[PDB]
Amino acid sequence: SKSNKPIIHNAISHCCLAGKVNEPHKNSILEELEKCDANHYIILFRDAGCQFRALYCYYPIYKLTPKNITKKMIDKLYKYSSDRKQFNLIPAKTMSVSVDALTIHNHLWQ
Amino acid sequence: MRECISIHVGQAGVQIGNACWELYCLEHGIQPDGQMPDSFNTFFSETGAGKHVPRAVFVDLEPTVIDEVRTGTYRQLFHPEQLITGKEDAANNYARGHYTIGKEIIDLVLDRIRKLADQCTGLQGFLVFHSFGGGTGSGFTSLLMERLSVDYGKKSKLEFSIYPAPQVSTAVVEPYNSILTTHTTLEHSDCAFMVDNEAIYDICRRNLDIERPTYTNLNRLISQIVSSITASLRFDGALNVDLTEFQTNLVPYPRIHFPLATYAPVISAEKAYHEQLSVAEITNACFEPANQMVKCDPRHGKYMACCLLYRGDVVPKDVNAAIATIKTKRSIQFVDWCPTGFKVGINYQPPTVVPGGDLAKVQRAVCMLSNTTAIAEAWARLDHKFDLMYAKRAFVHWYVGEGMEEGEFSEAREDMAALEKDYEEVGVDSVE
Amino acid sequence: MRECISIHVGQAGVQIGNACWELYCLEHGIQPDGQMPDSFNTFFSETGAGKHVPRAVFVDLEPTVIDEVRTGTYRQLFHPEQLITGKEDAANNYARGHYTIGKEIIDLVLDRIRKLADQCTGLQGFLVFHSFGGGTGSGFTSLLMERLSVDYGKKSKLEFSIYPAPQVSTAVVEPYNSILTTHTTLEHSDCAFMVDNEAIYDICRRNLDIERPTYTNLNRLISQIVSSITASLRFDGALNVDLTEFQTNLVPYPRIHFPLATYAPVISAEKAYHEQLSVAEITNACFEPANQMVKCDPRHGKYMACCLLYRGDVVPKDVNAAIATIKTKRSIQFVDWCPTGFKVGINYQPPTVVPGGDLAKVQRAVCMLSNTTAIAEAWARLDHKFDLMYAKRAFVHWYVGEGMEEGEFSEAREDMAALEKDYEEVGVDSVE
Amino acid sequence: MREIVHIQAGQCGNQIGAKFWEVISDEHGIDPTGTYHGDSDLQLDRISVYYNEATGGKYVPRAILVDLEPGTMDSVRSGPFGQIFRPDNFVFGQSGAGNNWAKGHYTEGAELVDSVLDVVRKEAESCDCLQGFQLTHSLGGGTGSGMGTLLISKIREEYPDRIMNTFSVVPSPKVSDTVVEPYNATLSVHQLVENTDETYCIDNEALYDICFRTLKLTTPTYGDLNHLVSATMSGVTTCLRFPGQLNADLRKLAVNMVPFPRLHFFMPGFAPLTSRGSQQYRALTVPELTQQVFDAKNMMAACDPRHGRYLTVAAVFRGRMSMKEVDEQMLNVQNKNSSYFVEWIPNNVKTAVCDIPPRGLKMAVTFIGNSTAIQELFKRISEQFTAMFRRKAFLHWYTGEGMDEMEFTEAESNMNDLVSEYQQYQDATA
Amino acid sequence: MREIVHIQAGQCGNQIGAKFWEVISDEHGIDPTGTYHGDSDLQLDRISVYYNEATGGKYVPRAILVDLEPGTMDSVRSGPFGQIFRPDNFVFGQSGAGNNWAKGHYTEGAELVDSVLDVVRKEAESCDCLQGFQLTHSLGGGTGSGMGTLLISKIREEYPDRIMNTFSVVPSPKVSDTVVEPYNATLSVHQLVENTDETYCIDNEALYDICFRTLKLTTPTYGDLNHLVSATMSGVTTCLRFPGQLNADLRKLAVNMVPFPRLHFFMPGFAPLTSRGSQQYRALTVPELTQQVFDAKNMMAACDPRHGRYLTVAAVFRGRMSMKEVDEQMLNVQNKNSSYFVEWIPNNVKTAVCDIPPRGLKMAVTFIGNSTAIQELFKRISEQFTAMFRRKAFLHWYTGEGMDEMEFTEAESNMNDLVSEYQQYQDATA
Ligand SMILES: CC(=O)O[C@H]1C(=O)[C@@]2(C)[C@H]([C@H](OC(=O)c3ccccc3)[C@]3(O)C[C@H](OC(=O)[C@H](O)[C@@H](NC(=O)c4ccccc4)c4ccccc4)C(C)=C1C3(C)C)[C@]1(OC(C)=O)CO[C@@H]1C[C@@H]2O
Ligand SMILES: Nc1nc2c(ncn2[C@@H]2O[C@H](COP(=O)(O)OP(=O)(O)OP(=O)(O)O)[C@@H](O)[C@H]2O)c(=O)[nH]1
Ligand SMILES: Nc1nc2c(ncn2[C@@H]2O[C@H](COP(=O)(O)OP(=O)(O)OP(=O)(O)O)[C@@H](O)[C@H]2O)c(=O)[nH]1
Ligand SMILES: Nc1nc2c(ncn2[C@@H]2O[C@H](COP(=O)(O)OP(=O)(O)O)[C@@H](O)[C@H]2O)c(=O)[nH]1
Ligand SMILES: Nc1nc2c(ncn2[C@@H]2O[C@H](COP(=O)(O)OP(=O)(O)O)[C@@H](O)[C@H]2O)c(=O)[nH]1
Ligand SMILES: [Mg+2]
Ligand SMILES: [Mg+2]
Repeated sequence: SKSNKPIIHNAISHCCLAGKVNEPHKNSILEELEKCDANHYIILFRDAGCQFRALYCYYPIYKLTPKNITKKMIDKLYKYSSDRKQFNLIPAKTMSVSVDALTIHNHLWQ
Repeated sequence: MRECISIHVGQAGVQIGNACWELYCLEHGIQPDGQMPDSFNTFFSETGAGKHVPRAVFVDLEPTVIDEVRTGTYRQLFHPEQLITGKEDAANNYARGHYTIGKEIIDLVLDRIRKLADQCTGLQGFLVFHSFGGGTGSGFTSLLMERLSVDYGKKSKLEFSIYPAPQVSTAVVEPYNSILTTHTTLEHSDCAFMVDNEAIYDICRRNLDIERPTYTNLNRLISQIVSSITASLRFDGALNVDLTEFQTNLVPYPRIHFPLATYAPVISAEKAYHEQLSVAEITNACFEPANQMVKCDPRHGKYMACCLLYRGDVVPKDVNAAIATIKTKRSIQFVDWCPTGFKVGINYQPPTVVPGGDLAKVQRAVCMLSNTTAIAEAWARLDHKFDLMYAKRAFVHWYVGEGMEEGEFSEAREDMAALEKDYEEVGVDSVE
Repeated sequence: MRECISIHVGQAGVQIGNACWELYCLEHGIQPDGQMPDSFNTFFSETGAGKHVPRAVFVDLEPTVIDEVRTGTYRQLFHPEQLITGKEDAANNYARGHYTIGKEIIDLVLDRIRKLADQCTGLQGFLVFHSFGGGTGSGFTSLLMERLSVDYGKKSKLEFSIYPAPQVSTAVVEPYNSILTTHTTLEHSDCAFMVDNEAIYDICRRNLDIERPTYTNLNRLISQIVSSITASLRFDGALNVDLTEFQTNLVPYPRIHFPLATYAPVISAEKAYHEQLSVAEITNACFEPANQMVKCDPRHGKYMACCLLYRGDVVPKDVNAAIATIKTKRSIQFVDWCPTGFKVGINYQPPTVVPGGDLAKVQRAVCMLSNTTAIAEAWARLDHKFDLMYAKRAFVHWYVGEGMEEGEFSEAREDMAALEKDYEEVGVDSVE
Repeated sequence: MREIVHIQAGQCGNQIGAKFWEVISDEHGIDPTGTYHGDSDLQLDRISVYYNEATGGKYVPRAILVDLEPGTMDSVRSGPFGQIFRPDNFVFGQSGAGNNWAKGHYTEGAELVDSVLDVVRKEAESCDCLQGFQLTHSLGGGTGSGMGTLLISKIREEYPDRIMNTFSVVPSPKVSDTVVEPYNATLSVHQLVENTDETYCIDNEALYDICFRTLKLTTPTYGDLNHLVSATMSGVTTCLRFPGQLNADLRKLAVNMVPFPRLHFFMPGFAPLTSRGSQQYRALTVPELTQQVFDAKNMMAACDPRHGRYLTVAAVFRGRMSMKEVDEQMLNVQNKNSSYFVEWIPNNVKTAVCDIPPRGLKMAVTFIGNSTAIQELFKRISEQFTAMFRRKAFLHWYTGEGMDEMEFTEAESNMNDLVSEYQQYQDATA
Repeated sequence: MREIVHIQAGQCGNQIGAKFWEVISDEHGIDPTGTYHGDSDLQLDRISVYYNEATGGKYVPRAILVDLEPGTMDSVRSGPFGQIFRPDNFVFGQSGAGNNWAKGHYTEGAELVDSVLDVVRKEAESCDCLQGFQLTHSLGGGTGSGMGTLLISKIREEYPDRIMNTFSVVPSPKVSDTVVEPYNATLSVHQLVENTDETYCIDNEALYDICFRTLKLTTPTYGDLNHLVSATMSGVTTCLRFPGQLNADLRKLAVNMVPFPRLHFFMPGFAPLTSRGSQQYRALTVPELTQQVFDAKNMMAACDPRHGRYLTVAAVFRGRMSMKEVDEQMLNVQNKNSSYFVEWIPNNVKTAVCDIPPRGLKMAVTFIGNSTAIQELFKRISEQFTAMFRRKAFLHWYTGEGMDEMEFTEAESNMNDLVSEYQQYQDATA
């Protein structure tokens, strides 16, 4: 029934990859989104400044482009408002349907 | 002392509570500023200066009905930290007040409660005011009742449900809310009062001689019911009652905990004369089928545990004589396994009339909280307002598209169809 | 007979110090002329006439912001020998405020300090007000802390370092100023206080109801934290603590000496009412993640040592009561090697308010100076704002061309990465 | 909060809008300049929902005005209540659609939609939290449907989770003001049942009979039709910006109303409707205003309510009144008309009571009806479509703009899907 | 202290400065005669940074005007604000460069620059502590391209450690206003990437469109383009001479900005940009002024910011405001635009807030951005150079003035070196 596929395509192609510098890089990930049937996609940044590095998906968590993650390595929760077109933070901590993106620890990158 | 705090979820809760905190300031000489020209420490926590503030968390997703509190007469009373607004309401959509929008601001709610439980050395219980109709009143209550009971567990939580009428409704998905806001808050709620709109419109017409009841007038009555359940904390009488004392008397089983209210005397100013309204006269104004403020037939079921809470000048001899007539009368029936099932209570304060209201200055009152069997057929009705809108699968496409499973609707009715037979478990007699 | 003196390096200090000595004159009746209509001799050395001059050496490479001091309200106060200006600024360049330009005027600075160490029979401490952001405040201090320590060695040297924010920065080479200016100060700093702008902007927004805070308004808050650390010299309460006493209580190791400050209560004129702000109420206002004036989550690390510099009418029974609550609470953690880690200080002065300000008139206050483990993650961040702007060798060419080696940057980082594990030295528990 | 961006397309909606903003200005005390002079503070308590406060204490309407030739815009900027708009927002082309649907969605729209959507994107960022996008157009013109169905195919991609209401003037049964308007409306329903949450089917033909019979008007100008449509257009969103006793808003007017994500074609009603001197003959009570509403002659859509059954009903009230009188009469007209209301929706009346009347009245009713009564409207146009396509007349003006016979059978298949689905949920009783 | 010497060269620069010193004299309250009549003492607190106070209380601008023919000077001296200059400093020749680069640097350059550098040597000695040498010329002429690249190769020898900003007008993509301006630029870029610390690349072509679209002008004269360029020209050094809350001078706007000793080409911007009547339609607050800056239509350089990425971005604000708004808005336009900003420069906004607005406004942003968006500006000119060198047309006016093919290949190799380095530090991610 429901999904998040029109939301993430609206979030990738218009917020963090909309510049024409990464326009070949946007096509290098857009064709890897049409070839999956996941009911819940999710985006993992590296910084609080939401630099895009990897695309994931959630089941009611595999690396579409760490491979698997748990509920311990999560720090912040981002919700992409289609109003402002900016990833807003989430006071809630449960990974749910409204949760559009998240961050992880700086231990995982050093 | 014995402190008790108040949460007003939804519009139907707050507009009652705008009249509720209009009413205790009448009973305690309190200015709208919080001034006044020491037993009342339970619904207040005063200042080092002379100013009392309530214990109120007026919480709402939409900002509209909140913004009239900050402009009304009672701006200068509430702490301006308390009144919680938000972006957009759930808008009669249960999957928005519990999953989408109420999930966002749930932590701002519980933390202001957290800064109110510290001031209370002897904290007693909660008074949540909500409906079953709206999306703010349903998804956000069942969100809130789950989180407070995990936080505390050992307190007393009292819902005040504006019950959905059998005949006169102002919503289209009002059966699709109530099965969700009873399944979820079945375990956490502890004594959920049912009050119906429809039977209040009768009592506005017949006993009050008013043909045009504004909601300014309907919520004076439910304010009088709330101001007499909690009349025994703010005042001391002869035979007092507490919020922990209700839940043992009125609730015979962990499932069935739905009392309903009845207040008396409800008469206009012109009919204050022409009768005398004795302590054994207003008691008969309770067990009629007329004044039962839920549209149910009390002669189509039994009373498990009635509960009388009088106030004003009542002499304790006369109650026992009044009760002894009633248990002998025939059409009034009690449950066979419950031998003698009353619970009296007398406070020393009369009800006081709000100026410009529509009740007479009476000398006594009674706020009956009876736990009948007659509400079972109304529970045998909202599933029939449920299934006719479910076999055609109508309106499912709004709940599903906001974070709700399709499989978690036949699960709720399965609990709700199980809740019907426990009322029928009451009516039978295990004959030896 | 106990005298402390103050230096104001860089722009960020001097603009703060314009509000500090604005605030000291409010607690003593000191005119802008130095007139007044005896324990305040700690920050003054008066003249044979009726005039007090402060113990302040305002130093700046750029001649700009000093000129507003010489024309401002406090023209008729400071000694014109104190106000040391210069020709050109370092201009956000550590290699200019330490090697090239600030090397020149350093003898004019140390000599005017030298003429203030002789008016003090009871010379106590230093106050270097500076930022980690600019080039003067980070370069000239690192020059100046080396020179006063070789001069004296045995005096307390408290800084007030503006910390660089994790999210909002008004400088581009700012992670190149900070990693240099901590390495240089680390042998010679004594107890370096941290303040961030970004965490004040929440406290300007939420607790104060100001959406437009000016640098008039941010520097009022950091002045009150300064005006309560130094309250136990100018006045006598029941429990006074000197600047020679902070360096032993707060500082567990010769490396880890970075407390972050917190002041409470901070509420507006309208929300000054509606609550009572007891000595057990304002204590819980300090240990929130909301009220920390450094943007670090304090629930991501343990408190090693706190220090609660109370003031106003605080009665010392309730402090022991309030602390006994806090050490028993769950989320607040103390370190397994520290048994109980507080240092209480009660003074007999209400925090007086500057007219034309935006804080309430309160009767008690608390200037928490709480060392922690939580600031270590921000040290795991400024090295990551460092390595990305250095693996591509950006911005090196302004520091090479002003007397700095290439190798003396990676020498600082590995010394700074060694400071990271010394907090991980704290976080472990050497069991058995 | 809950702001709304107002987009005006076609020749129809701009002349609607030029009277629409003439209506909203008198509810808030707004001069032609843009400043406040009203007498109630509630006019400014929610003034931000259609406005932006400019410097000096002026207000500008949040309204984007779309055309493809400067003919309509020149009339608006000349007239009163027309200079109040922002001159950046007048996004218009030059070449003219020429009442050609394929020209205003493929040819002329593809060079003007870019300079619309940035002006769209400018207005959205100046809001607190956005609620919806109200559009005002036809289903018969080329500009009001080619540019009309283009934006929702672009704005819903920019905004997947807001509400989109189109106040589409629907072609009439009797008079046909365009020879090819069966070809336009069949291509408009294909791009309104897929992307909009609700659609306000208003006709021209039954709009005169309300003017002639009930109102007793001699000469109905369009300045009296759009005068009347603007009443419903503002009456829906007076419960979002004024404190009612029982509040509704544009999301509450979606979940109450629409049982299936295709069947969302509404049809309004308004009351009181008097004459210049015949106001003495009646009383203004809620039992009177209710029975004026449910007549056959007050539904502005040109279809008989009795030929078919209702599903959901939202009678948004205005003015200061009581609540039982509402709740009695809404019950009263369901018991005597339970054959007209369908079986499988019990308590199918959404009451909404506000507290502010229209300017100068005492009360008002803004009915919103959702019925099976427009199954024959989509049996009307889809029959006018088919005979004009078996001979395929007027086809070389659409094929020449890049369009095939393959597309024209899909929209005919799409609308005949909608014929069966009103038919399916009309008699399905259990 | 911190005094700045102002050299002007070429026909272009000698008319910008006549508007530039027309601009400054209203900020400090200076008559055409040279005396003070203003109202604020802050006007005279730093009057000595562009002036010398002569006898009688007269002030004279520290400005040196250079030309090779007396045509442009005679316009300046006859006009207002022309007699205020020192008449010794009008150092000019008589031959005229004739829009010829090889004539104004090799032939006529050596016969006049001796009389220039002595005047430079005279003006520096009347200062307390010298700051820098701001300069105004083009990259298409013969005088402003040849005399200006002569001076900096001489003045840097006289001053190895002062800052050198040139406000160079850059040739346009569409209209080739000079037949051989692809030859003037590449010979001038050879002497700006090796001596100057910052070079303010301003185009004509994007400067016209702002006069048409945003400003709504019908007849844009050069007296309304240089009027606009001078607003940026004073906005950079209004923080060096006025007490700001966050002070920035010409050295702070060097080390914050310039990441590498070659990539130092800036492209400015300005806000607000109203119209004569459209000022009533907006709000003059920092959330508007920020988003007016980062449009494609506010960059005065003829290039798209969306093509290419930024590295470091300055924003010098004027007028009394608050710091949180600016700290919010500068934060805001990086999170929604994280694609446009480069990764390996975090916190890539430099901010400056001064306390004095422009004369008559409330607030104003003077933008200074650095980008990879000018790789194609040096891919445009480096291609117009190449096709005009294969057939080597228009060469016998340069070879005749002592110049070889050796120079025309090195400068072509010099500029394609810079094409690689805006490419090297654009995709280098880590
Ligand atoms: C002295 C006095 O009370 O005069 C009334 C009046 O006499 C009557 C007859 C009015 C009048 O309406 C008409 O004559 C009419 C003409 C053409 C089409 C429709 C109506 C009135 O013009 C219309 C007008 O309505 C309003 O002012 C509302 O705010 C209305 N505004 C407009 O329609 C409007 C008209 C011109 C310019 C701008 C706006 C409105 C209604 C719904 C939503 C928003 C606004 C009213 C009460 C009056 C007059 C002046 C005579 C009536 O209509 C309305 C819409 O109120 C017709 O029956 C009602 C009953 C009113 O009593
Ligand atoms: N007694 C009483 N009932 C009221 C009042 N206002 C509304 N109601 C009832 O509230 C029910 C509708 O649900 P509400 O609780 O008001 O809606 P909500 O909780 O605000 O949630 P939303 O859907 O988000 O608006 C109906 O049964 C109304 O009769 C009032 O003033 N008094
Ligand atoms: N709290 C606060 N911070 C300030 C104030 N003024 C400047 N700052 C901060 O100071 C930092 C920059 O340091 P500066 O002192 O201005 O620079 P500098 O050391 O003087 O050296 P220059 O680069 O030569 O000006 C930034 O992070 C500013 O936010 C102020 O009034 N209050
Ligand atoms: N209600 C109303 N209908 C109008 C008005 N103007 C035009 N129409 C109708 O709009 C239809 C013609 O469409 P139109 O919008 O002019 O063409 P377009 O400009 O290509 O969209 C016809 O059915 C007209 O009756 C008006 O002012 N009011
Ligand atoms: N902005 C601006 N550009 C000008 C002005 N005068 C000339 N130019 C430009 O300068 C270029 C011609 O160079 P010019 O300076 O006159 O030749 P030179 O005297 O040999 O340096 C062309 O690109 C003109 O557009 C002016 O007043 N303003
Ligand atoms: Mg609600
Ligand atoms: Mg400085």
